Amino acid sequence: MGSSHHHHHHSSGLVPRGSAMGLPNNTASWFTALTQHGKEELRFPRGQGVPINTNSGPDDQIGYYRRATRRVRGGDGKMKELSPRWYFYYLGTGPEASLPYGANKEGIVWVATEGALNTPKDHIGTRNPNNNAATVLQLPQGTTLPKGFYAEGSRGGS
Repeated sequence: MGSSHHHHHHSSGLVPRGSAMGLPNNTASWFTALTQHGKEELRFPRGQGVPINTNSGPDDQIGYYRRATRRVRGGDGKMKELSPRWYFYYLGTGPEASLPYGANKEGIVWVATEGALNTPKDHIGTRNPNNNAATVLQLPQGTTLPKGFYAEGSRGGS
């Protein structure tokens, strides 16, 4: 004490203890999710498949969407059940780029750009409450939605 103060090192608990993280360190969701209400699953039409994106893949605009199902306790003990939606998961090389690139699944919809070249560029998908909101995808002119699907959302008004 007095002069030269060291970090928070009481020197009582040797054990590291990461406050039981088990959650996204600093990544919430730097993007939106296509809410599917129809009777089908996500699967953007031909042409591109994946939104315009921002910088989650220079020459490797590939990836997939993970069907996210959130629940909300409406009223006093009610269940509204948040509108089902799939969150975008950019993919290329710089970032994870570990997956098999097209690992077909049940609640997962894979999609690759018109010929992924594979390039370095990782620095997204981390909407840490302090950095910035989510760029939220924006399908090009076409790339419409399947049977009865609702675009990412894009809340009109930040």
